[PDB]
Amino acid sequence: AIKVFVRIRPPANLSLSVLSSTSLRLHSNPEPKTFTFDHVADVDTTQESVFATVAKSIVESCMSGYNGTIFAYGQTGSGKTFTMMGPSESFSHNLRGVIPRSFEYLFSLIDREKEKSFLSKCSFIEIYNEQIYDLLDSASAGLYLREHIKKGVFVVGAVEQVVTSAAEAYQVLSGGWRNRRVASTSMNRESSRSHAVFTITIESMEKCVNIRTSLLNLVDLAGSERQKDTHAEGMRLKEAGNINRSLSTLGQVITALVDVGNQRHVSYRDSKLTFLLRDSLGGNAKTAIIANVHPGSRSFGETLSTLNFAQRAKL
Amino acid sequence: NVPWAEVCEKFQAALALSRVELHKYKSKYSARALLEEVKALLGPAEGPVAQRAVRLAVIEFHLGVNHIDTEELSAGEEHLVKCLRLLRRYCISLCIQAQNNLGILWSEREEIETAQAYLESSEALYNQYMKEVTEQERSKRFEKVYTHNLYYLAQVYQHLEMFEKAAHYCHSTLKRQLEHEWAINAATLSQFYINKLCFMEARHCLSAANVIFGQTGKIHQRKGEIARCWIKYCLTLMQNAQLSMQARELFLLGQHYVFEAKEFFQIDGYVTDHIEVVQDHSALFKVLAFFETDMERRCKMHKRRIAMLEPLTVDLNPQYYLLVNRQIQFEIAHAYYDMMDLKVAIADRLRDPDSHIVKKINNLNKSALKYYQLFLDSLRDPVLRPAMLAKFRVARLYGKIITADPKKELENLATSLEHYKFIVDYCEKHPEAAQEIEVELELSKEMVSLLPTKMER
Ligand SMILES: Nc1ncnc2c1ncn2[C@@H]1O[C@H](COP(=O)(O)OP(=O)(O)O)[C@@H](O)[C@H]1O
Ligand SMILES: [Mg+2]
Repeated sequence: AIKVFVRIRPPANLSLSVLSSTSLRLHSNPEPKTFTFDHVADVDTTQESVFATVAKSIVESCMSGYNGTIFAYGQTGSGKTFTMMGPSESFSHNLRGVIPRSFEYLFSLIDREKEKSFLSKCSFIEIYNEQIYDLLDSASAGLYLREHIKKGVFVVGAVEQVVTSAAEAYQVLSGGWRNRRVASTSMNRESSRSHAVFTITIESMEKCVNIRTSLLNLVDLAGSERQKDTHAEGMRLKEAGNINRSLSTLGQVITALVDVGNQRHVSYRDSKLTFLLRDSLGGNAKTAIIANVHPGSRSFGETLSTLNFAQRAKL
Repeated sequence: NVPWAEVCEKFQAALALSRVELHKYKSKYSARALLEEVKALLGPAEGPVAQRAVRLAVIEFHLGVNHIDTEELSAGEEHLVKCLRLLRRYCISLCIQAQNNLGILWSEREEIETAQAYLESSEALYNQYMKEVTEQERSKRFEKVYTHNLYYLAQVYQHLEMFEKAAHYCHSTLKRQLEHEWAINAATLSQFYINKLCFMEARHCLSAANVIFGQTGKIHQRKGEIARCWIKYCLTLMQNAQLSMQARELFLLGQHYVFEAKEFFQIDGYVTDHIEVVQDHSALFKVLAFFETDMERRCKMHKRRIAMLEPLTVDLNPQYYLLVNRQIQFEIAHAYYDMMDLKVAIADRLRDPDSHIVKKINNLNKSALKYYQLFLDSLRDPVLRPAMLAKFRVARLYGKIITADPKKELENLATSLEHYKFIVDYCEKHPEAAQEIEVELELSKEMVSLLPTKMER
């Protein structure tokens, strides 16, 4: 079943009251409405508490070989960048993110588990203007996704690196995040616009053979802006004074979504982002969901749409 | 009041910045600031001059695009409904621009009842415009806003269910676009026709897509699009086989189309397109049961199809491959089922106990039970109704096909009996055919408890 684990960034007109960690009460303007979830993290919970309980439990269960689907996600100002990347590089334990904590915990599991062998696969990708970019090489740009016959879906142009320890992982992750700082100076104007995906895939040999795989995603999708995120039970309305060629292409593909029938073959020509995610949602693994969120005062209607998206994840 | 040169330079500055701020940290904030600076510049604080009326209409349109830049259209909604109220009090194009902004504002209201009511009044205004009371004789911009509000009424049609209405009107939009990348729109129209049962305008839009790709117009994603055109060609043939089952020239055009399909399929990769290949090839090689000898030839041909599928898909193996190959071995199991029926037919009508014949048919039988054992490994012995159909099929395979020494039949019927017991205490739900295998298991338990005590000694 789906285990929704959910982190809330401290908002400090929140209009939210929290009775327990499972359930939130959301006062709304027409009428207040209560929303229950499996696990909702609050202001008072720490980074280490979420890491320990949520991340340590799920990473342990991931070590068995199921791809528990850990991902950061959110709108603009969601709190993703502080908790995973950290605000700046200025070794500071609480200010550095949960990602090197996951590195040191995974390599602690690796060396205490280590009786080809346990193999690390890490990759950073960022998607701007529907184009794949790798931060390792500036030339690496517009590389194309392919799902291989390995069952390993990957970017054709990308080259992974093996990592022996969490310190080298911190060096590579700080180099990639420093390339994100340099990239913030570059054509990547906003983290809202890009789709930055850091994935960790961990391989294991049984004993020498059979391969066990876990996936740890750090996704930085569209933010709070209102142009994208292909399907919505709110605004399924493409809104724009543009050329009806392209508007009508999207109108065609949503008309194909009308032309399903009354056995959904999940769409792969929709977006490459959601294909690189369709390996996860509806994958054959445990449905463990670490998700970051943030409720927002300002876009209260769109954060109601995200809470309804959390119920859509629940169903 | 603002004179002509001043309102023209205000128009030029407003449209210039509002259309240069979209090509490409806070440029759109300053763009909104300069548009509200123009809103301060208008001075908000026949009969008279109607140029002031068309000016207030077009600057209320600019107020609407300012508010959709803010996405805080509420005061803009009130000012725009006041403007369209005073325009409804009174015409060539002010009504149609007010109708575009009216549909936009009630679309951004995001409530389906009032938006659909205002959009039916929009349809009233559209046919009142189409009663027939510059760029090219006051027709070109009218044509592009005709595309605009026709696509937005298609949007409000798909917001409701309205399948035939949105399909007919999207046909109208693509035909109005074809008055002066469209093969996928014809593909979705024909896909709607696949979801329906009429198939003449389906063929007409196949020919339309073919002639607009032959006349695309040139001073790409087309490979997968024409691949899906092959897919809907063989789906039209599948619908013909459906209406003929539940002539020769249809099979000939299907064979030519699937060969050209095969070519343009293996040209463009790929991963999932080969799943579509084995899907529609197994469909057209399964439903075309019309002869005897050529029936055996096309059975050997689809065995060749799965045989060229096999030896690189065994190396493939995702868990996704376990799912899709569970469906593929389900199809191959049905193929072995009616090939078992063909085997008992050719055993009735020809001398079966020749050595190579019985060797070949027990080879196919052991391959069928091997793939059934692979379906057993699909369940982790160390959504479920096809598994009940497969339980029926493995029970019939455990019952009938054994021509060896009669010692495995009793344990095979015992395994199917305990599987039937496992289903009737695991689901407590009605099957579709397993009452026949229930009484068949009763009679076979009786006869293999009786007869081997008389024939095995
Ligand atoms: N849990 C938290 N506690 C305190 N401040 C936070 C927390 N999460 C985020 N912030 C702050 O909020 C701001 C926006 O967070 P950020 O992670 O950049 O959101 P996003 O990644 O969605 O843009 C940052 O300045 C960050 O320091
Ligand atoms: Mg961020």
